[PDB]
Amino acid sequence: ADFKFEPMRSLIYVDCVSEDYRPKLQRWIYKVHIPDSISQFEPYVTKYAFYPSFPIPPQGDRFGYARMQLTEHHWLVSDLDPRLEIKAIAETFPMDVLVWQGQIPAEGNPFIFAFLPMWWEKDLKGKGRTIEDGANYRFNMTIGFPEGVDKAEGEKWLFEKVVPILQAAPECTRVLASAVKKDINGCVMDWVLEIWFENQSGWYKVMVDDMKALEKPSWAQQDAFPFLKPYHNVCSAAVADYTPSNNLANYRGYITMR
Amino acid sequence: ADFKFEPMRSLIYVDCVSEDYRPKLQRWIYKVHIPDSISQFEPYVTKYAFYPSFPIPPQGDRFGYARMQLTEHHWLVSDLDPRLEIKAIAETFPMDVLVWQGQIPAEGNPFIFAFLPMWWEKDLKGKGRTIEDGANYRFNMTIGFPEGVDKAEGEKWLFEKVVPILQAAPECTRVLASAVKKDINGCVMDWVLEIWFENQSGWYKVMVDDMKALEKPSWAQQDAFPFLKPYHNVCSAAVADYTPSNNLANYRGYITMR
Amino acid sequence: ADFKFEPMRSLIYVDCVSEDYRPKLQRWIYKVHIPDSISQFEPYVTKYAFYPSFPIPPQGDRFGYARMQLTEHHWLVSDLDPRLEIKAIAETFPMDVLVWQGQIPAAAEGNPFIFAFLPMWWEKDLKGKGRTIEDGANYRFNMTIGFPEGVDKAEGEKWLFEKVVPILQAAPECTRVLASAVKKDINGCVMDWVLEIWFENQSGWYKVMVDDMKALEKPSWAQQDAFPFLKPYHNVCSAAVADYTPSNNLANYRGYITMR
Amino acid sequence: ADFKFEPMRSLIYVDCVSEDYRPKLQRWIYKVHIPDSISQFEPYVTKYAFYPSFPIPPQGDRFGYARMQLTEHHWLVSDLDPRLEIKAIAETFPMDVLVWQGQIPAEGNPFIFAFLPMWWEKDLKGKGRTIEDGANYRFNMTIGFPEGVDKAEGEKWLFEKVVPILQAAPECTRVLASAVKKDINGCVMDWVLEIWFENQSGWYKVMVDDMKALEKPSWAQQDAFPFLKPYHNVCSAAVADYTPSNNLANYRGYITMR
Amino acid sequence: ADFKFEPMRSLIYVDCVSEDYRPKLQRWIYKVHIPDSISQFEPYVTKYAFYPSFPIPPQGDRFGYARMQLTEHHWLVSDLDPRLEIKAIAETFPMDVLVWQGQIPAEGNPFIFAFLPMWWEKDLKGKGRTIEDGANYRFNMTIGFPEGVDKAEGEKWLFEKVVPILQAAPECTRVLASAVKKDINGCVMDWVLEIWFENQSGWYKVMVDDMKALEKPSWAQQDAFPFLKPYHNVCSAAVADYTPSNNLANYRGYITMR
Amino acid sequence: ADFKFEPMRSLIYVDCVSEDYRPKLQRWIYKVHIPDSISQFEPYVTKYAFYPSFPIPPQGDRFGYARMQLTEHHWLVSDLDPRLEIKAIAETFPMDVLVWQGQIPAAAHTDAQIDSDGDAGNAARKSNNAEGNPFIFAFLPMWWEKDLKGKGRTIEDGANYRFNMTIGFPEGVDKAEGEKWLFEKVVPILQAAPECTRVLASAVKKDINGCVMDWVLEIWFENQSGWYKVMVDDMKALEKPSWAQQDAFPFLKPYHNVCSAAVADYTPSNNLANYRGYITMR
Ligand SMILES: [Cl-]
Ligand SMILES: [Cl-]
Ligand SMILES: [Cl-]
Ligand SMILES: [Cl-]
Repeated sequence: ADFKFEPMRSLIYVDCVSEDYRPKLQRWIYKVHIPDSISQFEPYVTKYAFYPSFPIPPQGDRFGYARMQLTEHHWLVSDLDPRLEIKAIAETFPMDVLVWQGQIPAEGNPFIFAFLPMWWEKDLKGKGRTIEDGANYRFNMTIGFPEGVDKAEGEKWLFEKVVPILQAAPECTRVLASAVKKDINGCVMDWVLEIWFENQSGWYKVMVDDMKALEKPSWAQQDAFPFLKPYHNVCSAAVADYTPSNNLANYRGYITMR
Repeated sequence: ADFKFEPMRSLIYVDCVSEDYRPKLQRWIYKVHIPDSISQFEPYVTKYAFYPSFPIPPQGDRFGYARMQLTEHHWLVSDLDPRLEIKAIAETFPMDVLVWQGQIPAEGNPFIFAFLPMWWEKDLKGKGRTIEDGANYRFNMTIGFPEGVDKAEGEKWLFEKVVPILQAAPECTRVLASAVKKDINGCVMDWVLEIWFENQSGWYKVMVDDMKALEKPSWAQQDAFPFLKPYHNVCSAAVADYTPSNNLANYRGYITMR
Repeated sequence: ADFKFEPMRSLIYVDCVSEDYRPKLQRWIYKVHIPDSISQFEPYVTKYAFYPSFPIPPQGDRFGYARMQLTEHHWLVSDLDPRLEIKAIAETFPMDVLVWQGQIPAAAEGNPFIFAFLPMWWEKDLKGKGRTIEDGANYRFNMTIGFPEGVDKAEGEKWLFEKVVPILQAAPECTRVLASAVKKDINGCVMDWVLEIWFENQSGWYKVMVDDMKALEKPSWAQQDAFPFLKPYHNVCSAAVADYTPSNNLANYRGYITMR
Repeated sequence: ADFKFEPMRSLIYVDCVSEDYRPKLQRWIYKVHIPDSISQFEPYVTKYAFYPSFPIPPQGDRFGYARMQLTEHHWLVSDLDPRLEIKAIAETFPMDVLVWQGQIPAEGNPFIFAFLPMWWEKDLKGKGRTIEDGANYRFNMTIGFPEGVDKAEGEKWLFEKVVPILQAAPECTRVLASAVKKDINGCVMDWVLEIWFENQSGWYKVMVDDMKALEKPSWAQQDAFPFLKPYHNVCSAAVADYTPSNNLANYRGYITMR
Repeated sequence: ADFKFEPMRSLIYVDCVSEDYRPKLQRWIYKVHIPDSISQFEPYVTKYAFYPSFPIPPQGDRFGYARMQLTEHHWLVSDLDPRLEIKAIAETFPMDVLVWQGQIPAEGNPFIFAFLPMWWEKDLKGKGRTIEDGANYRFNMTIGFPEGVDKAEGEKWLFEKVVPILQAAPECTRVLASAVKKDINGCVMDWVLEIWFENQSGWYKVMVDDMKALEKPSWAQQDAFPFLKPYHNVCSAAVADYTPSNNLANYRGYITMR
Repeated sequence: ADFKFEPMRSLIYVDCVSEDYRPKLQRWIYKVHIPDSISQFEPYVTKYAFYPSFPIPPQGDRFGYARMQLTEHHWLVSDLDPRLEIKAIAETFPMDVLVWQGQIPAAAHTDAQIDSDGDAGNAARKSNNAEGNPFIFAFLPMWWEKDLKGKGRTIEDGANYRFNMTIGFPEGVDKAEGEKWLFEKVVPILQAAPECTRVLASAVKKDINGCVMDWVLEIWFENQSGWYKVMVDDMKALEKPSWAQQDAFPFLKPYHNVCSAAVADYTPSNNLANYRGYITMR
């Protein structure tokens, strides 16, 4: 009978693989997926928000850049408790939605649904920074090390090799990380970081030019950082501090422009 | 002392035993009861809603049909924890509310308030159905087998005898069930089912005529299905898929018509 | 490009001609028609609400009782301006809705869509001036009439206010009587008057609008034998409604959230 | 016939003549008045708000200081058009409210309900100031010259004698004024002004000490500025930039503390 | 004293001239502009909404493609009425914003703020279309014929040459147009059109490829359609059917992501 | 590790030490603090609310009367879990707020952010400057523990003057003796006063943030007059205990060992439901 109390913040990385698919995807998301979602989980989800992605930056393709948005949930219980499988009303969800997001063509790309605890486990740079300090270019990135790579070795590489370069860049204002909760849904990702910049240029200097300094790992799946396969072992997005799509509080139906 | 995380969904079957009582009962509910209620449980109830009952279908008097509404709470802790008995402000509660609901006559019917897990336990027909598939006539029935009936003999009857008639009838779109949490407020009921149709006529056809086929149990409290004493061992409502009285989000005070 | 300030309150009498249709009709209303309607007029309507019907009272059918709802708009401009015909997005409107509402039969006779415009404020207050919401719950009988073809309007008017109303006035069972003339200029609505007449309950409504009204002389223009002497759903429509509705749509709509 | 478009902002100056009345007056205002008011004008009043008064400063009694609030309305039609007299449901108004606000005595104070254009007619000091410039002590004052006093002679006094001193005082950051629309409801007041300060000390220095320099006019009803009979020909309140009681958008019923 | 009822819908084409300015401009718009704006016009503006631009399509540069948003207002009175110039709280508006939007440079582009009646004046293709007919790529374009060009010539060319190509394209689902109200704020534009396609490729086929057919007029400010100077004599944006930024209804302050 | 379920109601006694600070402190509260706060805890706080103070009554000073407001949070986890010390965006929280609330004396440089080693906010709410008054931030269970007078009173029974008071017994005073005193000498006088309509009490959850206070009580009246008649005039009857930090009841050092506010039944500042941004007056 007992359902465990399990506060988590989860992230889904939502791509759009053609600009021709965008109107339709965005339609589905806002006209259909929102009300289905709320209808199901209003009683045990405290927050449901979309953070629309900034335009893909140069070489964003290599970071598995989600060209549509990030979907953020805050959970009081595990969505993967199997007792939750049962829904009186199920979502409306055509095959097409996967085509649009890139999960299948018409291999594709996996669906990345990452669970984290609600507060960051590590604060590595920018402790104490307020909203009055200014507008942020928030690059959220999640990585998963390829098959047969020691998780401790990946971590050592991450925090003793990658992060230090972010700490050295004055153009990087904030670094946060949390370990992915793998027991929840067997997400392949192991880490979620958020790295902040003043703007797109800042982002480029650090994640492309500064990282050229890095040594190509033995397990490297691409040539340059992040050395992980785009959309499979690395997804990301750049977002603003604010989103008007805080959905449990603000959604009033699919109102159309006149 | 700790308070247990006990997420639940509860349902109250709120009758109205005379049309001349309707404006008064209804007034009290929407003008007084909502504010008192929200004031008390806002911090530990995630959803408070009323689902107004469709008008009483033929023979529904035999199923304990709640002529006013279904009342639905979603809890984070148990309302029956004795520490919750203390409140700064008690509900304003005129004794006439009990007359209006048929609790006393000015013999009377018991206050039915069933606790459940937030997710249905059994999914027996229509798995996969979405809102895109059309409007449902949702028939919510709760039952409690009489004193001195084996609960398992009754469980067995319910699911090996009754449910299959529902499964067989093309007029029924959906059958969900969940056992009543009996350890919370000694509710006399043992089960809650929601059984969907397309309309009142289909409900009648399946729940009256198809049910004729059932042999009458030895414990039967009336001659035909549900075989239980209306308002006492069976209550029910038929309701829409949508209610606009989702009270934590949409209550704006008792705004009077002009 | 000059638009008339034209504040008004309109009422639509929505019926549901069979219980089997109600789920489908109610769905459409709250799932489809609200958002389309809001999308269209949000900038020049200040309120937009539905008041569900209490269940149909006895002999309620002879009053053109709307078994679904009153739909109420407050406008700042006339919706029947021809410039307002054009809209980027048009209503999603299945033919079936006309079946559900009774406007056409299904495969015995079709009832018109009644859409009546009024001033925002009641024109005549004929009983119960000063009654507050503290005075108790109201059973609100909202009723619109339109005298049939060939009857002098002034004669009808005088009959309404010198014959019918004084019975409402006499009856202690009736707490309130309000009336307004229908703005007929706007959209040629067949109705001439709208009244709201209040009781404590259905029992009260019946005693007055049925039994007290038996004393009324049958008019020569009468379309049925007893008050209101007008053809149901064609020359009289009505509903009985509560003081409050949770369906104040501009303030309170959150999308079509489904029960679990 | 036509209803004229008439966009106006009204102010009402709500006193509370004793601290033992504050709980009852406030309860009536926020529990009964709001929803009676909203119910009536929701369709033709675009905004309805209360600005609680700041604690009455020294000598504020002499300015006819509202110890409850200012009550602001924005109208699209004149509330005084006779046809607006008729209303389904009447304001619930017990006589005590008059006692609480001092309309009827323990002599009475009149009820001061002044109509204005929605935009200030005169901007006399501090045009250009934004909210970024800091928190304002907003002293809203209405005055009405007494019977017999020539309206123009008074206007000239106000603008050529009184204002100049506000303009000299660097403690005052803003002076706005508008003639009262007398022709709506025969309000006795002639002008409403808002005069801003950093804080109470500032309001004092300027509106008491600096004003001692003015000569006492022949028509004076008291010895010191404002020279007008308190609560009868002069009312005021000091209020903050922001109120949480923007009622048309924020009221969600009389929810009570636990 | 009288104020004309002047219902109208207006549009601002908000560009953003470099991806490095986006965070800052976004922030200001949503953190500062919204609350300043609402404070000011809540009582006489019934709708205030932002529709963020879709990703600039190929050759959008040539259409004065606003890279940030359309800002949409619905007014009950004319903002240009000189009595509305007086405000108590002036908007916080550093000149930096004019740099982000491109009004001022490192040539300045003008600020295009076009007034219109609330309902489209010409329905030219696809009358009858509902939301159910599918998602729309909505291309809003405003054009101003350059100095010296007879205005009727301008119109004659628009509706006799340009629109028939839109009508001929099955890729184009809707054509709407309204004349700009010049008499309000001397906006240099003469027309606004919304032209719908299914997606970017449909938009490209018609607005770029099909238009090659048009004859270059004698006043052309650029070799190909729209034959007008970008951002000066033509602005445009492509937007979705829905926006979450319906600000009078949905703003709950500047909430930051966690 | 797991985060424990910990349903709690908490209160902060927010003072304003001079009227000239009021506009500034209010603006900061309403313009800056709310959004920062909501942003932080929206996913695990079910209710964030401000109950502004009624006017300070005669002799309120002696009860540590909070001249601005009560600040009420309802939590699903403990805000003092060390892991909640990490926040993407920290609170804009200048030192001025502490000057204005009386936590620290006036000085230059106070427009600056509070410099803490950990979080500026969590450490600001632990302020305990010798020359100021401490920051009183008391955690309670969500439901009142003891119901001592007035059980069953509804809102139809009338408007309430709700005097909310927290007290903590002085350094080295025996805690069980304080309790004994409170409930066998103080309460009885409340119970005897027909002018007191309600008495409610809960023990402060000390095991959370080290709050010095031991008790929170709410005591209802009809008005200032009745509040005074009972909390001042009736209370003269108490004997002065050996640990007394002032001559008269509550015998406790104001703003240090006693804090209080009187508030209404309703607030419009129920922040999770009602806040639409700092919308300014025209
Ligand atoms: Cl029987
Ligand atoms: Cl007949
Ligand atoms: Cl060119
Ligand atoms: Cl002392």
